[PDB]
Amino acid sequence: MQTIKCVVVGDGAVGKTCLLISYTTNKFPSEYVPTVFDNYAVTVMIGGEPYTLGLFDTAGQEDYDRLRPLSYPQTDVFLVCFSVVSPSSFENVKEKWVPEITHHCPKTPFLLVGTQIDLRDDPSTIEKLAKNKQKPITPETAEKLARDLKAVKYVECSALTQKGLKNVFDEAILAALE
Amino acid sequence: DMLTPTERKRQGYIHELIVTEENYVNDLQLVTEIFQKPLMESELLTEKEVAMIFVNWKELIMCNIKLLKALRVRKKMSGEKMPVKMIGDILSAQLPHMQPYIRFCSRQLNGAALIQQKTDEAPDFKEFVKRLEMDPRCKGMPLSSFILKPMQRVTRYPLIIKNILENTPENHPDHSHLKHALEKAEELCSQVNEGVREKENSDRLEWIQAHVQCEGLSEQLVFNSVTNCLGPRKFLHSGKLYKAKNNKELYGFLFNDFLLLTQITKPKVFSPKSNLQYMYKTPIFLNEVLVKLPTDPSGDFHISHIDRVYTLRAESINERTAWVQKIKAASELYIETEKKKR
Repeated sequence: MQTIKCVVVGDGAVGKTCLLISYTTNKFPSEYVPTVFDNYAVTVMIGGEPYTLGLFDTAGQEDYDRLRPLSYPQTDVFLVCFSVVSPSSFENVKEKWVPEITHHCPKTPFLLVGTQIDLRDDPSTIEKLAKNKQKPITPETAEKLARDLKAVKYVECSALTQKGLKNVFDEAILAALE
Repeated sequence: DMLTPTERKRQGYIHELIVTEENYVNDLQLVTEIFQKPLMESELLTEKEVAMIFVNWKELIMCNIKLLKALRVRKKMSGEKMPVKMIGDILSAQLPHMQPYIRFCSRQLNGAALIQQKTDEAPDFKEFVKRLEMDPRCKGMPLSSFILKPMQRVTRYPLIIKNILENTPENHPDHSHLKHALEKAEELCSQVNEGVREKENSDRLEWIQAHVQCEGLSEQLVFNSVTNCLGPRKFLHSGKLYKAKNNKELYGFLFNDFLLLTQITKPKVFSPKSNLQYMYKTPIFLNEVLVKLPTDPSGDFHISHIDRVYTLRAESINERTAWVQKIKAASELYIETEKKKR
């Protein structure tokens, strides 16, 4: 049927590659997180109907302003990622990522995707952020930014744990169908 | 083995370098076999159009096959289930042969637009291309997605090399080579990024060159050429803008050496869809211009051209301070660069 082009963007090190690999292979890469995720097409069943997802990663493209937009044409849904444990990546969502995909794909919906939630309760992680007078992003704070930036919605997941992983991509598909 | 977490990560990343290179080169050759040749033999496109889509794909294949072969030789030399001791020397020597990527990526977007245009304006083309993609080797991905692999590959080497380097200790015989390779890989991405920028600028200038009426100037304005002393002309900005005084209806283009004022002649800033604009006065060069705003009483956006003054009104707070920003910056940079003559 229709093959839905879904592009994953956001700051480097927010785990875009890892969550794509975790979703498509069905297992978090215990070994050592691959850096490469090749374009991949997967059929997924949603509410009784099968759909085809075309997945594109953008890692490595973050600091090259004229190369990144080359992945954008014909996108049906964007996953704008930020690590709920990296304040800077959250800020970049409204300062960098949304302004850019809105400019290149005005009619293209996007989801705000909270990443690495398994770390939000990790003592050591909380502690290091605290030394910088920072705290992890709460879903409440994310949901607010989601409304302000007019995202179809906010979703969270953990590549390691797989909590909320399937759902993220089910919503991506649903959002593209509208 | 007897590998520590770190040593094992090193080998893993070297393994990933090799396997992804195999898959990449395999994908490059697949595209030529199932998309490039069929499209060229189809008579659906002219030679010029086929080349606009695939550009120098053939050079990319030659270039990476040379890298894969060297990676395979080193892998064999290393040993069956033995750790590869050095890989950075190969990368370091190979990355410089990758200049072909600059040309490819700088022209691929215009190839994607062409595919899209053909897809929508012709049922035959769209169908033929869908049929070519049904080859199971495509794994369900369309032609337009494979065209992205070269840019993805160059932007990924730094990532792979970085992960290998981070798990390679300071005194390891591969440390210096990987540090060097990382640098080459980054410079390469940077050159590909700039090449895209430089080509976009060249295309914008070519557009303008065919849509602005520069009637009798006693020199014939060639936009896509070098300026008197700033290097190749660069397009900087445009967005309409009428004089608060006199009349309105004026579209202007700012370049690194001069500001052009024109008029939208009717029977989209850029686009293959026609449109003509007639030049206004003489192009106002930035080496002899001044820019002040009239917010705080002192005006009446103001611009001085040795013995003339143009009152000009923008559209928003964002665009007003925008022309001022750029005109002033460009102008001053022109001044400096000029203070190095005679």
